[PDB]
Amino acid sequence: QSQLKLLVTRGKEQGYLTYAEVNDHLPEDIVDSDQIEDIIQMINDMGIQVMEEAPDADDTDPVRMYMREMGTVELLTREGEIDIAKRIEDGINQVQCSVAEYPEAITYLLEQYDRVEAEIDPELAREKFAELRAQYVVTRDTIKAKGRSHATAQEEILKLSEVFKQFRLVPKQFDYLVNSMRVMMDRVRTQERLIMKLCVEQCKMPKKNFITLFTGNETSDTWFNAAIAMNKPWSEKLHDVSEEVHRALQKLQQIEEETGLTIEQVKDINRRMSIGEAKARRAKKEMVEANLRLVISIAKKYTNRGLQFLDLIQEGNIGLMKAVDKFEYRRGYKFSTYATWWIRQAITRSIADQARTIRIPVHMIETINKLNRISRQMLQEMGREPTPEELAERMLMPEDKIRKVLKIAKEPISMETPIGDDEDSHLGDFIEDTTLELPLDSATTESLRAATHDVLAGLTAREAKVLRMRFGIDMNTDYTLEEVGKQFDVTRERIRQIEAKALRKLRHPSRSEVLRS
Amino acid sequence: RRRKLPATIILRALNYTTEQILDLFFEKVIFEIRDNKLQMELVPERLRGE
Repeated sequence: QSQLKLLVTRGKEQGYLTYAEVNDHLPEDIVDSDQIEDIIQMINDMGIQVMEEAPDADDTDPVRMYMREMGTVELLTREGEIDIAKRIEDGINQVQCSVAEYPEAITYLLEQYDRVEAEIDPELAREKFAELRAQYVVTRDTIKAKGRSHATAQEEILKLSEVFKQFRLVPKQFDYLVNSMRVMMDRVRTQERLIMKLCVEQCKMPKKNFITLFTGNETSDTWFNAAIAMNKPWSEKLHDVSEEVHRALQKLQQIEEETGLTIEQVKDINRRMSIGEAKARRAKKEMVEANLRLVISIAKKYTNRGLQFLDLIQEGNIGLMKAVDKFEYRRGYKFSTYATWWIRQAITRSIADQARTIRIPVHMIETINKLNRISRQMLQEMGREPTPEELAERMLMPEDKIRKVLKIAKEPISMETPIGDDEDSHLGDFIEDTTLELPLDSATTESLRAATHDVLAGLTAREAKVLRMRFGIDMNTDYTLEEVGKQFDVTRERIRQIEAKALRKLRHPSRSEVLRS
Repeated sequence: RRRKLPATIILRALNYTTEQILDLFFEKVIFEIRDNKLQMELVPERLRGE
């Protein structure tokens, strides 16, 4: 209505395309560098019909749209923070316990320890690992013995779990173990999904019957041969897949032998582990989502230093993302400051490198800043400009090092910089190419080849080849006196004699003489 | 030099009510309702070109 009627009625056709008119007759926030192109594209060019394509199409900012979703406060207090942190520790605990349930993780740690000792107190390592191995070998015997039908034996199992929970593993170790267990489970569900895909679809067996039958043993062929001998219409198709299912069952039983666990319970522990992971991850995400303010607040001071606002607050977000990981609620220290340090370090370890086009080490940046901070006083504590010699004297470094330091400063200048302000000048247009050779020089080089190729003609074979091979021309790889002296019988001096005699021949011709210059 | 706005918004920005704004540009005309009728403060000079 308003925009359409005003634009159309007024622009008929505004004669000189009076831009500075209707742009003020538009709502919303003005002075944008976005809506500008949407008006200079409609007025002319595709006249008439374009003025009908405009309305039909008419029928913004990163940071402002970031503060938008950031608007969702969900702020926390000491009670809130401690609560979330508690859920984190609970999740992590359940995961680690779920890992403790996995015996192959313990035996693998044992095996890798024996690898470590085969090449942090060494005796202390031999101490704790001995405790683990001791509790392991005592729990292992209570398995096949079956004494105390997994009642008191389970007590020794959980005690072994506690012993395993006494070890403080490295992040890489835990991740490797957990990933290994998930890969093991991937093979398990691979065989299970294989059996299901083969029996249900290929053999036309309803999913109801498969869940009713397979869910039992899942390993022994007792369910398979009972499914075939069921005399059902979908039982006769099982014969065409007997070997496949057998292979899957045998492999799954192999997994039972690998993990040494009941196949009807590995899903349980892996499930609970997944539960713990999701809980801890969720809690930590809530943490980082909560302390979002701190990042932008402190990143404001680091603004304008070879890196935009978004990059700064982003490095601060990942810095905060790292701070939340290493923190516990059972600590007198709050999160507001502990996270702040990690954020400052995160952004300051980003502005240092990924700022200028050319590389630079941290110590260089620190030395540069220090030089500036020192230099800002010498011209203010005296009255004249800070001389480079005296400025270097007030420092540990000599002077020439500072000279080399200033040769690394600045981006530096870009080619697209105006200079003479002609029509129109560009700094990159005055930069001459030097890697190319003059056509004159190239012509002289070609004429030089022909000249030399014509000079070696007035020589003898046992002299032309000599000079040619010695200095290496028209044959790439040049040889020495020995490699030519062997191919020409007489060695060294003799071949040098002729090599000198050839040089004697070239004391009259003027071609190479003038080619010298 | 930006987008246009009604020149009465700056007056309000200077703490001027609508009634005060009207009493800064235009001359007021008072009417009285007495004896069940309508009277008017007639000014002869204002009746030019009407």
